[PDB]
Amino acid sequence: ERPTFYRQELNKTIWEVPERYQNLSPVGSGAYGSVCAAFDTKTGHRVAVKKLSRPFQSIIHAKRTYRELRLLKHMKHENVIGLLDVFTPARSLEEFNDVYLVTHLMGADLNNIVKCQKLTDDHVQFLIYQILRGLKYIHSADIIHRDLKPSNLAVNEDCELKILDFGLTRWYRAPEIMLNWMHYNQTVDIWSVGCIMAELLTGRTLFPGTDHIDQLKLILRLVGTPGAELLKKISSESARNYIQSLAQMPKMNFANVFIGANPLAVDLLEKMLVLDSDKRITAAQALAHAYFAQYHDPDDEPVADPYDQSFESRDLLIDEWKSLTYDEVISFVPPPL
Ligand SMILES: C[S@](=O)c1ccc(-c2nc(-c3ccc(F)cc3)c(-c3ccncc3)[nH]2)cc1
Ligand SMILES: [Mg+2]
Ligand SMILES: [Mg+2]
Ligand SMILES: [Mg+2]
Repeated sequence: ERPTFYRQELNKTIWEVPERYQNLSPVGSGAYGSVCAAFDTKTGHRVAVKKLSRPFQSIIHAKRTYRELRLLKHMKHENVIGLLDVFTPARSLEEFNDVYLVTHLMGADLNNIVKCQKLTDDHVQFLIYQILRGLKYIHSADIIHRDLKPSNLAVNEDCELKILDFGLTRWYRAPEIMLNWMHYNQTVDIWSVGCIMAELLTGRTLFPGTDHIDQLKLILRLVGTPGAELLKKISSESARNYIQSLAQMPKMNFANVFIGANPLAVDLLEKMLVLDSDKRITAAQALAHAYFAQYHDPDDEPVADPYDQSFESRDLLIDEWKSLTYDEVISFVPPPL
């Protein structure tokens, strides 16, 4: 059975949602799409409704629409955006051109944290803990975020944190994906967490590059130029030539860079901000670091069910992706409240 939909216009955007969703209010817009806060009369909960922008403009867009829905239908973890609902006003595949996603409303993100701020910076411990707990789950299913930044980490008034916009500026980007030295593994997201943790402790962007060249220069100033064992592993000759053409920079003492920060924080930052992705701490390892002694519980840091990413290698028409997306909308089952 299909519920009753109602139509309204907000910021030059048509919203057509089921009547259970009331008091739609814009909170966000951009390339990623448009988001309204609403009230869900069924649950009694405050929700965020996202309308995808131009979901089927190109094969690239249509495949991205499919990828987002598949990723969001998979995530069942306290520190990762979960789907309460997905719908289209469309009555059949033929007039399917709009997709709406629904999740629990989150008031803020890591750019604007005040309701969490305390003198001892014990809030940093809890926020990074929740990021690592979410990344452990995502990483266990072979999902890498790749673009983690403060604006992608949503925060409640309770200071509960969730990762969103995953599996899909340059300040938080790992050196190896900015260029493509050794390709990349899951630890590209641990680099980003390092940069975020650094920014929460100091109040400044760790590495605010103006371009890719300035960005790499700011990074090598802290971590130092690659050693013998790292140079050996760069398969790109363009990258390897550039690194070696620069003057040698030493690795700095982090204790002096992050002066007066918690020495357990400085030690974790040293394990996260290593050039060589093979020796960078993993999310599972970082959770067991003494910095998180108060929060860490090995029996409450769950892993994900296996995730079928075979679709990623497939080359289909806009209409094939659109039909595959329509099937995922129909087969959706909300979590048992
Ligand atoms: C990449 S840019 O920084 C960016 C920031 C936020 C979002 C963004 N996407 C969502 C969002 C909402 C509903 C969904 F079903 C899925 C995602 C939210 C959201 C969720 C809950 N409460 C408030 C806002 N924020 C997307 C892109
Ligand atoms: Mg890597
Ligand atoms: Mg900093
Ligand atoms: Mg891990």
